[PDB]
Amino acid sequence: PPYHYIHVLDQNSNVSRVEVGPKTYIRQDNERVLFAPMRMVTVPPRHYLRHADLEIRLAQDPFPLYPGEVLEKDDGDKVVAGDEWLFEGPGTYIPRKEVEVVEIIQATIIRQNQALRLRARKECWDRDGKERVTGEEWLVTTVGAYLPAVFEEVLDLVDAVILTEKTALHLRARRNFRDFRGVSRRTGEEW
Amino acid sequence: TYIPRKEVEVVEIIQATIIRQNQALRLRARKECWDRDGKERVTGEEWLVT
Amino acid sequence: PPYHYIHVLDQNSNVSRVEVGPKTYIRQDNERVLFAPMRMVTVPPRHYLRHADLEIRLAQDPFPLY
Repeated sequence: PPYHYIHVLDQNSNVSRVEVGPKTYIRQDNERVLFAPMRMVTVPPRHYLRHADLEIRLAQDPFPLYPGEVLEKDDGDKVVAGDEWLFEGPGTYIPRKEVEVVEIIQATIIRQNQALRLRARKECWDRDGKERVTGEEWLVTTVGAYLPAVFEEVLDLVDAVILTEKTALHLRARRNFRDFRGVSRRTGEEW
Repeated sequence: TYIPRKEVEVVEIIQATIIRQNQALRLRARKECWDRDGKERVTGEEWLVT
Repeated sequence: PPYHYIHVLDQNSNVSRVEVGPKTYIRQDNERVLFAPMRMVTVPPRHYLRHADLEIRLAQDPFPLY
């Protein structure tokens, strides 16, 4: 069982300690008790100088709050502080002192006659493995739910213009490129 | 009879849907899965069972 | 039969225990009794540190809450 604990301060030496309480305590006349018998910290399975820094305790056996400790809340490679990265699909996240859960990212559903418009929030590389400078925009065509990389700002879904033998689509080039059939387009060209 | 456990949640009760011969039932993949015929279905894809 | 139980605390050693009650209990003067005699748990057939975790018990012979 967990029982309780008490804090005992030596009025002579000023040293403070914790006494766990399945036992019955009898204090010396120089000792003072700072706290009445109170319960241990008891983290249930999968719940959601040691305190100069920060510590997160997971499913431990019942433990007392030692003097100088506080209940502040009810890697394979060298991650540099300020770096950002994306966590895996729905599951349980194990927290750390160095890592911040900045936001929760909802994947966007893309159907067959759609594409998703993305923008590089800072210089990055796309999922195809190509460079994207700041403010550059591009389209992703893979069907299903698309999960954007940390630096890919999602804008909107672009649906395909369905052609018929009674219609054609009139386009202008915003910049130079090679088009959907590989034809080289100059800026302000129309077809 | 379902016999309970500490690890497992009974989230919901699922009613089966009746399909007659000149009908089919329309389904959507709520996340990526495989159908009962054994074929992949990406998120938001829809199909018919007969 | 199930009878009942009582909870007995030693005021000296601070240990608490359970006494199941077809017996008459006569307490030693260091002991206190926390509860009047109350029924076992009695799960009927096919109804539908042991509690730091969680446990669900099926169709047991009558048992006290330790």
